[PDB]
Amino acid sequence: AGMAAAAHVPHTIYSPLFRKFVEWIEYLCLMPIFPLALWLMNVYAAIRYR
Amino acid sequence: GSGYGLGLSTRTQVTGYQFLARRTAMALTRWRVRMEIEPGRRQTLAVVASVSAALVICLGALLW
Repeated sequence: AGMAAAAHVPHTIYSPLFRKFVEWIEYLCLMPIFPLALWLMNVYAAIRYR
Repeated sequence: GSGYGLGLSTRTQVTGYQFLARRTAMALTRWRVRMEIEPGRRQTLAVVASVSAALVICLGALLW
């Protein structure tokens, strides 16, 4: 799927509303990392059962 | 050049594009572009209001 996209994306046109949408995917990905890492470390359960 | 690829874009350009689209969508159905009143948006917000009202009842039920 990557090779397909690498070959087609450089020669097509996209309207501003989609370009603005692909940008926000990055920020939506960064935000959940910390809340999830602490869950995996059991921090929320440890404190609630201090 | 020519706007190829996925380059970044300004918020002024986003509404700019979205305006040309609404005007063209009106041309296909009403065959005119004077647009004294814009029924396209008014009809769309009524759907968004219905979807939002449905989700609010779910939060109420979930909270219960």
